[PDB]
Amino acid sequence: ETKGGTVKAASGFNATEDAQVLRKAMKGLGTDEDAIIGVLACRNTAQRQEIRTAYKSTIGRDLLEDLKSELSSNFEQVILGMMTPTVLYDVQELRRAMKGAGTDEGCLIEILASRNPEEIRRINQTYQQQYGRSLEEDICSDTSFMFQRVLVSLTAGGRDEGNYLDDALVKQDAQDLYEAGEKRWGTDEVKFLSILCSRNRNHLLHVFDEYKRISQKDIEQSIKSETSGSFEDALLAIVKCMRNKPAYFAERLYKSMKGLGTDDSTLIRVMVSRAEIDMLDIRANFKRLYGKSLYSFIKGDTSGDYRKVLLILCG
Amino acid sequence: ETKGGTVKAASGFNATEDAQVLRKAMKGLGTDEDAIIGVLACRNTAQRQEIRTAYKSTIGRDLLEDLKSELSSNFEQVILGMMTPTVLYDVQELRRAMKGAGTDEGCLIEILASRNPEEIRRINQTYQQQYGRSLEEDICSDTSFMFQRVLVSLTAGGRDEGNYLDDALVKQDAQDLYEAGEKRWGTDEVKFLSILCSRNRNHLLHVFDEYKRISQKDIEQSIKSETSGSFEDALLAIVKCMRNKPAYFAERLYKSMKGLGTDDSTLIRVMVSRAEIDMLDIRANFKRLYGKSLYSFIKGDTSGDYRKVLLILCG
Ligand code: NA
Ligand code: NA
Ligand code: NA
Ligand code: NA
Repeated sequence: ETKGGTVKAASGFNATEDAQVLRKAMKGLGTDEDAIIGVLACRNTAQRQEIRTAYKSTIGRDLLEDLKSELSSNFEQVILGMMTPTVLYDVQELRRAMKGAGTDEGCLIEILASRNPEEIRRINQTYQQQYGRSLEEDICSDTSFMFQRVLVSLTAGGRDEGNYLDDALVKQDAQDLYEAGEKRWGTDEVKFLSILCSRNRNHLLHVFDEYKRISQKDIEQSIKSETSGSFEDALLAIVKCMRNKPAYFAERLYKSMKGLGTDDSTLIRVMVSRAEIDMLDIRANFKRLYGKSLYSFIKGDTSGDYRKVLLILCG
Repeated sequence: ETKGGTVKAASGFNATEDAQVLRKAMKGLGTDEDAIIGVLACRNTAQRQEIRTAYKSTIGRDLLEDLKSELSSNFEQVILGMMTPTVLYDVQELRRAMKGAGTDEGCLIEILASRNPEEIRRINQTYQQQYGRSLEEDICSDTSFMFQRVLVSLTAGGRDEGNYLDDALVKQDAQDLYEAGEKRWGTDEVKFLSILCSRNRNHLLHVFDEYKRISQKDIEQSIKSETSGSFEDALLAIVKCMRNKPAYFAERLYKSMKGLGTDDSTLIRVMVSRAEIDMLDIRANFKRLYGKSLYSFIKGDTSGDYRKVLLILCG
């Protein structure tokens, strides 16, 4: 296959025996990590929830608690992320990004620029239920000025939906972005915020093309020269997710691994969250952009059982 | 007229009185820029040298020094470029392109792809005499890998000259370019370098046509997809100068002015260096390519005495 996810529903699914295999893998000194991977990375997220249920009822134990106790470090993080329902995983990642003194702005941007409208609503509902604060409120206490405004707009949605295309308004929006940045002293960043957070995807694709026609620059090139900081990063992520969301994630993956070190938090979250959606597309775009396979990047930059499970999520 | 240069030798040429007019234009507070333009833009480069001689002997002053002291910014640059002998102007532009930490690769390409063999030899001789380094040596210290190799080949000449046309070798060169790029994994860039820097103009025109016949793509289209960076830009400039040098300069002019900003360095160098050679052809090709006049581009993108003198060089 060449598009869609890498992890699919397993055939012959037997949740009671999967639970047995996982218990045997952990019981006693030592762990059979290959069995844990060979079951869980070959079940989709829905099926992993059925295994959690069957493990409680037939093992009389808590599968997430046992996995947490038995596994450590990056391997634990991937397996626990894989075990978590989609909405709650995003909720937990947003909370972790804001918990305590720091802020993981890159995570906030990645999730809030890339999730679809219904996903965003579910995240808001579950975050508030779980923590007793709204996501918007936590974003406002962790961010300021224009960056706060873009993230709050992304949480509120309200972007025009659907695809109707008014050629005259496309032209005026492109002219207005040109006049708000490149053509003027300073940048009217509210105009950037307004157009990029309010227009529907189809309109914006047409605005980007027109912007290039009238300025000789890609809109990303003008966002980079005209804005800075986390606000710039947020605008770029919105543009990239509009143009080609799999290539946005391919870039996140490349930047998490290229050069010194690995940003494991980002590598893990992207691999877990996109495995069932568009990982095949992400792979194809990664190879197009970087002329190396995603598989070979993971293989070359990680090790151990962590590596083995990421390579299966990659396919 | 419709071909050749825009600036011609003036009739009634009186170098002593031209020198007087230029001195009066500058003497004292203020400058009569219209008189400076009205003399110098209406004399050819040879005649401007006779005015320099007459200014020393009858004014007892140095005309280039006075013009430098009195004029500023882009207007100064055009007037001083106009005052400089052809070979030395190219020499000074190549030196400026490499002086200090940066490199103006676009200037290196523009001059070295477009000048004729005897011009290139004169540039090499004068550059070494003036600076005590060879042009080749400075190009090698400022450029690397295949880009260095193409620029050094252009400086050495040695391209086959004349026009004899062997149909069988035309065919084999087109096949070899196809097999060295589009038909294969990777690109054999030495083969591109070899054919584009070694064959004579007439042969190459026949190779380009054949390349299109066998690949369905223009050679520029394959150079763009198969090569990158300054090496790509160099190959394209060589192809364009072989096909139609006035259209090459028309394109340089368009790109210097279209969209945000103006690349004054390129605009000035092209207007000064081509005024007496092929500016009428450049104008005709600019209009064909871009469906606007060159005059109207200059008028719309520059101002002041700078604009007035460029509009006269344009005709
Ligand atoms: Na925080
Ligand atoms: Na600006
Ligand atoms: Na240099
Ligand atoms: Na190739």
